[PDB]
Amino acid sequence: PRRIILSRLKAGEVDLLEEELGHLTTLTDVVKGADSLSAILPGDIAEDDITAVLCFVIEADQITFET
Amino acid sequence: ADKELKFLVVDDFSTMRRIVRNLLKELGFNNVEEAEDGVDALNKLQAGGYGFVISDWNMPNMDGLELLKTIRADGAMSALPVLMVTAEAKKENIIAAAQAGASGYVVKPFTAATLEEKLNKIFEKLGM
Repeated sequence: PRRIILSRLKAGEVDLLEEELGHLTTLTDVVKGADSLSAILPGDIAEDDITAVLCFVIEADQITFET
Repeated sequence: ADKELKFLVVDDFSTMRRIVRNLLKELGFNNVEEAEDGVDALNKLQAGGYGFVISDWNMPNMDGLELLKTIRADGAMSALPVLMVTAEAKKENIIAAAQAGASGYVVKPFTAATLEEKLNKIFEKLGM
């Protein structure tokens, strides 16, 4: 499975990005670190497109697709 | 966070334009212009001065995205922030907005308090 790792999030961003990714897809194993958000990713959107929208709040390299 | 940022409230509907206006008000924003469409806006934009397109997704002659792609294949307007105002938070809109190059999105009607938060993040990402 591809895991999306959103590294480096802000105060209230955890809650909010949690809230935003929550608009595009569904996050599980929501590790709400003080500043991070990892969650496993479904694969429901072309890597090339998830990239594109998170990209409304965050950037291409903050995004890693690992297994 | 310029309480004077020039909002091209592109929408073809007056009262909304008016509460958007009044909420911008109770929140402190008072500089709002109104446009009725994409050719009008493109014509209007072919002019310039616009900083924030609070563009409603839909309008006649040329809509929000053609507005946005033409905006993008054209040398001069290729990078304007377009806050697509959407009546609802939907993915493809959100993505097409993304692949053709849009800046962000918001859902009406919002309280003064909510409009307050969305503006903040675009501002954030674009570096404003």
